[PDB]
Amino acid sequence: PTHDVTTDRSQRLTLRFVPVDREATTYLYKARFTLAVGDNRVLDMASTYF
Amino acid sequence: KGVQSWTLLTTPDVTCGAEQVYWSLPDLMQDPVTFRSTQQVSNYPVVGAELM
Repeated sequence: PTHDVTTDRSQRLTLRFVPVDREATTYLYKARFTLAVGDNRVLDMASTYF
Repeated sequence: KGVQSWTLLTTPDVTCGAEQVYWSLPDLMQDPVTFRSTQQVSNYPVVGAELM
């Protein structure tokens, strides 16, 4: 199929998120991200992985 | 030219002051106006404040 299947603008296929806050406790490590799916870019959560 | 300029005399107290305690219940009360839900051990959305 030619149309309506894939864009032609600039889109990062895979992007890496660096944590915003990271607190290494005595026996655990908590890292918080702010993943921000852009506009008109539907993201499937199955592909995410730390 | 003495400590009167930048130092103040006061009554000694063994309590060494009375700081405030902050009570936070995190998952019961909705967060107040300008608090955001941070699961840091330190920061929790306070709900009330009292002297110790």
